[PDB]
Order: sequence, then C-alpha cells, then structure tokens
Amino acid sequence: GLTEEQRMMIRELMDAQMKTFDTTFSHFKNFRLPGVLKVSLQLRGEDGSVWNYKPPAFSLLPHMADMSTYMFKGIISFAKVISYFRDLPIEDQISLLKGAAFELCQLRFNTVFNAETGTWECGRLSYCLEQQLLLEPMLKFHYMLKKLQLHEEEYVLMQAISLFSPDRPGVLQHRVVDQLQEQFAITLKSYIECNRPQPAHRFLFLKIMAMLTELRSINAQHTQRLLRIQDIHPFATPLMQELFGITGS
Amino acid sequence: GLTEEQRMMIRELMDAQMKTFDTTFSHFKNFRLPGVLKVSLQLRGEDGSVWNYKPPAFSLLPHMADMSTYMFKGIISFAKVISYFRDLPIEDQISLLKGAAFELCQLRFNTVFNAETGTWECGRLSYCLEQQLLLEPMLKFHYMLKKLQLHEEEYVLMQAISLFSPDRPGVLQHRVVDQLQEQFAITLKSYIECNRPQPAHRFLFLKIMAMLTELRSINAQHTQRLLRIQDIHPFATPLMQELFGITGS
Ligand SMILES: CC(C)=CCC1=C(O)C(CC=C(C)C)(CC=C(C)C)C(=O)C(C(=O)C(C)C)=C1O
Ligand SMILES: CC(C)=CCC1=C(O)C(CC=C(C)C)(CC=C(C)C)C(=O)C(C(=O)C(C)C)=C1O
Repeated sequence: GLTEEQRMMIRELMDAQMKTFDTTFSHFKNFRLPGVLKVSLQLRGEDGSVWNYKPPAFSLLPHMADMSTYMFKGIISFAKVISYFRDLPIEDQISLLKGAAFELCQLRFNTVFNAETGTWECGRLSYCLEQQLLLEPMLKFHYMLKKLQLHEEEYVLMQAISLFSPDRPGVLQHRVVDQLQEQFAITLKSYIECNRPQPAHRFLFLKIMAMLTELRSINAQHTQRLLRIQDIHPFATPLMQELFGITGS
Repeated sequence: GLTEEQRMMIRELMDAQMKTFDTTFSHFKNFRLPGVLKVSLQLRGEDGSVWNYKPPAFSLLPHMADMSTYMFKGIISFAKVISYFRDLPIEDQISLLKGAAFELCQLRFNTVFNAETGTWECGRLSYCLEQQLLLEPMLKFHYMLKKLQLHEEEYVLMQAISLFSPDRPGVLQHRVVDQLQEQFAITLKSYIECNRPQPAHRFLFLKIMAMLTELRSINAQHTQRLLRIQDIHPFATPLMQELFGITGS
C-alpha cells in the first residue's frame, strides 16, 4: 500500500513532468535539417503538407543535436521544479544533470516511440527506422522498455532514480542523493505491487531496475561515441558542450 | 528529300538547342520551396539522399515560378542564338518572345516528361503527378504530344514555328516572320516524310501543326489564369513580370 508520503512524491513528480514535457513538441522550431541507423525524417506541415527525408549511403547530426538540446532543456526544467532537487547544493545539481541528461532524454523519448512501426512520434516530426539489428544497444533498449508497457508514474519515477544517482562524478552530497534515490525506488517498488498484481508484472520492479543499469552503460558508451565524432566533426551545441564538458577551447 | 538549305536550318536549330537547353537542370539552384494538380516534389541530393514533398488540402507557386524563370532564361538564350531571330528588329524580338515563352517552355518540358509514370524528370528534381483527369488541357497536351514520340529535330522545329509567329501582338515585320515560319513548317513537313514512311506517322505533320494551335490557346488561357492568381497573391518573378507585361506598379 502507498503511504501519504509516497503519494506525495509521485504527485510532485507527475506535476513537474506535465509542466516540463511538451509531448507534442509544439515549441520546437528553427531547427537545422539535412540540406538541399537509417532514420528517415518526416515533417507534417501545419497546413497539411508533408516533407519526407530519406538518408544516403552524418548530415542528420546538426538536427539530432538540436532535438537533443530541446529535449535536454525540458529535462532541466524538470529537475529544477522538483523540491528534492532544488534543495541540493548548486554544484551537486550540475553534477547530477551532467550525469543523467542522456538517460532522462531517452526515458522520455521512449514514451513517444512506437514499437509496432519502429518510429519516434514527436508531434509534427517523425523519426522512422529504415529488424533484428536490435544488435544496437540503444535500440534493443527502446523495444525492451516499450514492451514493459509502463504507466506515466513509473516513467517519472525511473527519471527520478536516474537523476538522483549518488554514483556520479563530482556529487558532493553523496549521502543525501543516496537516501533520496532509495526513497524513489521504494515508492516505485510499492506502486508496482499496489497496481499490478498480474503474473505478467512479476519482477517488474527488478526489470525496471536492471534497465536503468543497462541504460547507464549505454549512456557511458554513447557519450564516448559522441565525443569522438565531435572531435573530428564538431556538431554539438553550446548546451551539449556544457553537458559533455567542452570548454569552447 | 531535304535540301541543303533545310539541312542547314535544322542544324543551326539543333545547335542552339544543345547550347541553351540544360537537360539535367544542373545550373538551377537557390530556388524557393514550400516551406517548413496534386504535384509531389522530389529532390535527389548530390550525396544520395532524397527530400520528398507531398502537397496538402498555392504554396508551390514561388518554386514553380523559379523553375519557370530558369526555363524562360534558356528559351531566350535559344532565340538570341538563332540567326533568323538575331536579324530581326529588337522590338520584334521582344514581341515574339513575350508571345511564345510559355509555349517554348512547355515544348521543352515535354521532353523530360514521362508518360508511363506521369512525372517530369528534371535532373535532381522531380515533379510527380499525384487518371482520366487529363480533363486538364495542359495535361492532355503533354500526354498527346508525348505519344507522338517525336525526335529532337521535330521538337526544335516546333519551337521555331511557335517562336516565329506573325500572329502575335506588336509584331512589326509581320511579313518576314510569316515567310520564316512557313520555311520552318516546310522543313518539318519534309523531315517527316524523309524519315518516317510508316503508317503510324501518316498525318504526323498535321497533328504537330494542330498541336501547336491547341498549345496557343492553352497559352492564352493559362496566361489569364496566372494573371488572376498574381492579382490576389503576387508570386511572379521580375522576369515573368516583364514577359506577362507587369510594370512593377
Ligand atoms: C535519429 C534518432 C532518433 C536516433 C539516432 C541517434 C540518437 O538519437 C542518439 C541515441 C539514441 C538512439 C540511437 C535511439 C542520441 C543523439 C544525440 C546525442 C545527438 C545517438 O547517440 C546517436 C549516435 O549516432 C551516437 C552513437 C553518436 C544517434 O545516431
Ligand atoms: C508543378 C508543375 C510541373 C505544373 C503545375 C503548373 C504549371 O507548371 C503551369 C502549366 C503547366 C502544367 C499544368 C503542366 C506553368 C507554371 C507556371 C507559369 C508557374 C501552370 O500554369 C500552372 C497553373 O496552376 C496555372 C493555371 C496558374 C501549374 O499549376
């Protein structure tokens, strides 16, 4: 059963989620495009028209970097609006964000992902996959997590656990961030047993937990893959530089 | 049989054609697009990618107007490079061009038209039709003319007959332009009988001739349709204004 302290956590968590997550990507514009994986782009005009992009043979980097910044921006507003986060030392908020930005983005990106059609529905924008080449970690992750069929509560809770990780470079309040994370995980574990008594959801809390661990490694591996592509062909935005620790030098 | 005077006409005609007709639209760029009939657009990137546009529900006007200007420009270089044209009074060259621009463009546009797939192949650009609604004059024209399966000689000759029309507003050398036109039509009529003795090509010269007459009316009707759309929603380019007689006032 959920305590009133648990109900209160989920609430202030769901609230921040609806206040900082533009599920129809309305305010995302002025973004770069490929000019003139295997992801095809689709842009449904406000007027009914449609612009479709098929890839060649890069090129889609600038755009993906703009989508990422719009996403990161939301994720940050998400953190600063949660009491538990706001009450930490400034330095620790930056350490935590730089730590989970990628993970929180992918967690949100998974909710607009369609496993049936293999596409990310982002408002008027669409990212379609061009099929057992889930040989791609990030890809198998989206399908696996999408398969679990989680509720919004579970997703925002996963976002909490990931955000408040004590095991992150430069985290000063190592102890607080840890207790907080334990509290979020407890609330999750409880929410599951209070609302999903069916056999199919047995071990759900643990699958979720393992998922967040996999996601942590994927995050480590992608950061590297990204910093390598950035070294030879700069594309990262000012905000991404700040997140991935680039000095502009 | 073709005289040496006829062979010479066709030649200086074919020459001007290859010198002013960019059949792969290479130097056509910096054009406007629909931002963010039933013609869908396709742009095959130099890198292998493809941008596809599906229409709604206008919008494609600006672009079509840019294609038209690139086309007109070619058609004008075509005229100024032909001896018979160059040797007319300046005033008469403008009268003739303003008269046939549309027709000469459609004549050239028909050679990159594919009746099998209903699309205009223009280099890296494609204009696909989105099927007995050849209820559209200009459309039935392209299919009919494409059906005749003409040779390049015949097309450039049709371009001549159309360009040197004495029956055009403001033509001073009414008499010369007439004899010239008669000469081009004779050469055509001759080329046909010297190279197409098969039953299928009987009356070809006359079909061609009727076609140019239909095209003349279509031209009259489209100019009007265009000037009407221009009055409410200006899109025509400086060059089109000059051709359709707009003062910029
Ligand atoms: C266009 C979409 C939805 C995903 C492609 C994509 C991605 O969205 C990501 C990872 C996400 C995936 C592969 C679903 C994130 C993108 C940026 C940080 C710009 C990604 O890291 C990536 C890479 O190529 C890295 C390995 C450098 C990537 O290509
Ligand atoms: C996009 C393509 C190849 C054809 C569409 C098209 C055209 O290409 C034309 C006529 C040609 C057709 C319909 C094959 C010419 C276009 C301009 C002068 C900009 C045309 O007149 C037209 C019109 O709508 C008029 C009636 C105003 C037109 O829509």
